[PDB]
Amino acid sequence: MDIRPRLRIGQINLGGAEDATRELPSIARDLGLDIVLVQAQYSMVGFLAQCGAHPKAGVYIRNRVLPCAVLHHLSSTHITVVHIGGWDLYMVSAYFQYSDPIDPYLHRLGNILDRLRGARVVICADTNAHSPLWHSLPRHYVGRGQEVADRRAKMEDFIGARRLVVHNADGHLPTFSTANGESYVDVTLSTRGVRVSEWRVTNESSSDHRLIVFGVGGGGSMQIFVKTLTGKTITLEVEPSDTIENVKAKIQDKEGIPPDQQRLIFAGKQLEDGRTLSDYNIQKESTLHLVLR
Repeated sequence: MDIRPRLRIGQINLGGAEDATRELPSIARDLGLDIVLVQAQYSMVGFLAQCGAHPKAGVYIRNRVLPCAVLHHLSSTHITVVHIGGWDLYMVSAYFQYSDPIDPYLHRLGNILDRLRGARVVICADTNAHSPLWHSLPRHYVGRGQEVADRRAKMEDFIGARRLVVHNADGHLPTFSTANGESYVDVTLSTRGVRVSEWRVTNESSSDHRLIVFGVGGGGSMQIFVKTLTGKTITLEVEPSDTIENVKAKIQDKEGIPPDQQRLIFAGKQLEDGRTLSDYNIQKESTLHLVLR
């Protein structure tokens, strides 16, 4: 059913362009993206979750059978909120339009985070704000006028107040490249405890913004590798307290191998179904052997 342990996510401001919006299916297919959080889409396409008459944020779900609930009570033209079922993960696409004050967007986003208190939330925002937190250069955030300073301050204050984590990594391409120059205004945030992996800025999109890509898990504290003797590795998000049986059902879901014909082995000992992973001393990045029987 699937070869990957984690969801792969894209984030992109499309610049209102039909061509950029319409190349997204082919980019998601190419890169194995499950979900793209979009801003400034060409809204007259058929494949975005989006709200309102002239939406400026939305969500593209590449594989439509992925359970995805659009939370209508928390969503609007500029902020789309989805639940990626059926545990505690929510994703937010947000467009803070350059021409508007930022404050009403932050008030909206705070309300959302109040309803989703305790939940795993990822926020993909085109902030049109400049901060060293997301690797903006000094010439972008200092000496650019009071409105730039004020937007920066508000965004940084909000991040601190909500104890959000910025995932943008140092050393990557600017997120926004025009004829005036290159800037860093696209931000990937989460609530505390969300594991965001492999964050990078890419050149796949025809937009002036660059496509951000990253991975997110389903809440698993640890990953383990399950290895067959033909060299295939099934990577698995898992909890120390998950039992051997509720790992075999995991392998069945990924690989359609029936549990009663699965034999797992660690530290040269066959693993009994009834026990937990901790019982066997299986920690992060441990490797199990799967044998068919």
